[PDB]
Parts: sequence; C-alpha cells; structure tokens
Amino acid sequence: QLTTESMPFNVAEGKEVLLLVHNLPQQLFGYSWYKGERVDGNRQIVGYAIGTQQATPGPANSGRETIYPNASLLIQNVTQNDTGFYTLQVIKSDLVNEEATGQFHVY
Amino acid sequence: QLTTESMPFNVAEGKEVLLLVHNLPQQLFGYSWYKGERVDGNRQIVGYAIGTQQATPGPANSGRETIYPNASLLIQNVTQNDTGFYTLQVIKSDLVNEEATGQFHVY
Ligand SMILES: *[C@@H]1O[C@H](CO)[C@@H](O)[C@H](O)[C@H]1NC(C)=O
Ligand SMILES: *[C@@H]1O[C@H](CO)[C@@H](O)[C@H](O)[C@H]1NC(C)=O
Ligand SMILES: *[C@@H]1O[C@H](CO)[C@@H](O)[C@H](O)[C@H]1NC(C)=O
Repeated sequence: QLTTESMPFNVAEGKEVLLLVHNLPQQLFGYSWYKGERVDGNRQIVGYAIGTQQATPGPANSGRETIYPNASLLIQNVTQNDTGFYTLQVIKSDLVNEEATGQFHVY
Repeated sequence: QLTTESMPFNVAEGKEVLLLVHNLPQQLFGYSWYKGERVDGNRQIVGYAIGTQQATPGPANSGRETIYPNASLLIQNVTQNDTGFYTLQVIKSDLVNEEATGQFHVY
C-alpha cells in the first residue's frame, strides 16, 4: 500500500525531483530514506523524527536533499549519479516497519 | 560497531541459540530482527518498542523467538532450515538507524 511517486519520473540534469509518498500508515515514529534498493545505514540519505519534527542527515546526504513532514523527499540539482533507485522506510509505532522503493531517471 | 554474537555458533538441531547484541547506541526507539541478510518487513521476526516496552510479532515470527529489552534474540528448537543469516536493525531516536547481520550453523 505504501508507495512512492517521482515528480517528474524523468528528470533533466541539474533540475529537481520530488519523491511523493502515498498511503502512509497511521501511527508512525519517523522516516528514513536510502539510496539504492535496500535499507542500508551506509547509504542512508536522511532520518526524520516525527515527534521532535527533526531531520538529520545520514552518510549519503550530499547537501541537496530536503525531507518534508509527510515523508516526501526533494533532491535538487540532480546529476547522472543520482539516477536509479531510492528506498523509503517508515517506522511504525509497533516497530514492525514498512518499506517502499521508488526510482527516477536523469537524462 | 554494532555487532551480534551467536551463543553458541554451532547449534544442534532441536536446541536453542541466543543472538547477543553488542555496541547498542544510547538514544533508541526500538529494535527489529529479520530472517535473512536484508531489512525487509516481509521477513520481520519481531519489532520491539522501547517506550511501550512491547514486542510485536512480524510475518516471520514462528512462536519460537523471544527478544529481550537489550535487543538479544533467543530462538528455541532450531531446525536445519533456520541456519544462515539474521539481521538486526536498531532504530535510533534521530532515525539514522544501524544494522548488523549475524549467523549461525545448525548441525
Ligand atoms: C543548486 O544549483 C544552483 C545553481 O548552481 C544553486 O544556486 C543552488 O544553491 C543549488 N542548490 C543546492 C541545494 O545546493
Ligand atoms: C507532501 O508535502 C509536500 C510539501 O508541502 C507537498 O508538496 C506534497 O504534495 C505532499 N505530498 C502529498 C502526497 O500530498
Ligand atoms: C540481554 O539480556 C538477556 C536477558 O536478560 C541476557 O541473557 C543477555 O546476556 C543480555 N545481553 C547482553 C549483551 O548483556
């Protein structure tokens, strides 16, 4: 049910892309975004804690990424290296968590 | 830094194994264990929420697994099909999370 949608899916080099998030579970503690197809701390872009309303960069943050309170992710000034897969994890209040994988293509 | 240790590493069929967790981070929301080498909600054994002090089974829970408040995981009555990889994820309060993959061998 949890899914992502890239706006736009095909992104011109140097422009921006917004990863929209649909069907968020109801009771959430926070969000974590990753580069790639896997939840992997070594590739985490950002973590967002809902109660403190706080965004914290992970190792893959480049200074171009913004996360919003509804879990959408904005990436500015995209490069060819940003192309491909991104994985969102949402942390539910029972710690039985959910993932969704999105994608965009820079040309 | 976060590591697991199988106690014992070689486990006789039908006996039990305790996955000890070392180097846990200080500020945490909870823990999640998975069967396999990936964080994947479809293979989640258990989620443990520190604030409500509650364990919640995931799809891979079989009734044989117990998680402790220090994140250690006890699996009773192992079979040869249980051998291999298990993954712990620790959810930090800033949502910059950490993983460790452990392993044991059933003989
Ligand atoms: C994106 O690139 C433009 C043009 O170089 C620059 O003005 C802007 O600050 C950049 N944005 C970020 C977040 O670095
Ligand atoms: C999430 O919030 C952003 C920023 O306000 C907004 O642009 C976007 O439409 C929202 N997402 C959804 C699915 O409504
Ligand atoms: C975690 O708690 C369990 C149960 O009290 C204990 O057996 C185990 O030794 C603990 N793990 C560590 C690393 O202290």
